[PDB]
Amino acid sequence: MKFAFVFPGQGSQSVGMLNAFADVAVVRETLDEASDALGQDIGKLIADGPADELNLTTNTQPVMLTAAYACYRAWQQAGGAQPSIVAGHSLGEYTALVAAGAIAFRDALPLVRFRAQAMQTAVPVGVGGMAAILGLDDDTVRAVCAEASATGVVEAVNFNAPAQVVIAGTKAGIEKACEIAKEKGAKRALPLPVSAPFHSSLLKPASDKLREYLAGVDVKAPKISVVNNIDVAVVSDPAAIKDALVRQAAGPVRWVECVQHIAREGVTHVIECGPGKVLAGLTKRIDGNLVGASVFDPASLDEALKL
Repeated sequence: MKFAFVFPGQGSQSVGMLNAFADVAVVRETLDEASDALGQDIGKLIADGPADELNLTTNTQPVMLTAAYACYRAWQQAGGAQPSIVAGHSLGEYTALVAAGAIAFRDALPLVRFRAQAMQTAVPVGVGGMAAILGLDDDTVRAVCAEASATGVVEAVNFNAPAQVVIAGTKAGIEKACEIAKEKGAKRALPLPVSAPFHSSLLKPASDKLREYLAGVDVKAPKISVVNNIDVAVVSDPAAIKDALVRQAAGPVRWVECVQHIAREGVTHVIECGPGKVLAGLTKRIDGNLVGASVFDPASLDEALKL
């Protein structure tokens, strides 16, 4: 049977999340490689935090790439087969590209640090943010945003599961969209503790910086199919992969569609590779015939080896 690996992004991290892998030689070597690339002790940052350091986005993005990739390398060290198709959620798309051999891990490290810096400084402080809307289908959330937009730009920017949508834009747009969403019967419509309007058109300046940065990155044709967040496309051309990463930052993460794409390829097993269990839960919601597992410690890895 064919399987997919999906890789998590920001928001899946926690202090101590790799403790259970502390004595797996490849996890140690991956944390060493990350520290060498970034100039700080990534192992201890993850193990000890504090959470306020671990949650700075300039740390969170390389931390989540490292932790999830560590988990991929442990899967291999254990003799796990290559998945037939991969994807990842926002930052996680980078990890997927690394697993697929498109971007060397050593290159991916300063790339995602830079991406974090770019995305955090694209718009002036306090201009915008993000919110989570629960209970409304995608087209209703789009209608909510189109209506709210008279008060400021606001867009539906993460399609995560049925009835689970994140929006992003101006502070005013986000507030009005929550209010409208509630009126239309949303189970929940609440601002997220995020300081920048990620995956909105307001983030175009981040895309522009990413384009300049990726110009100098050696991207290779993947050895595993990667389905991208922005277009739900599987592309092999290095230039196209780069462009999908550029547009990704200021465009919608079509996560539901990526999972459905994977399913239409005849994959029935979808394994979340990395900590936090976020993607595991979304797979269940997107398509209950899919069979989930997760690799985040040695025990879960062995159960995933079975599936």
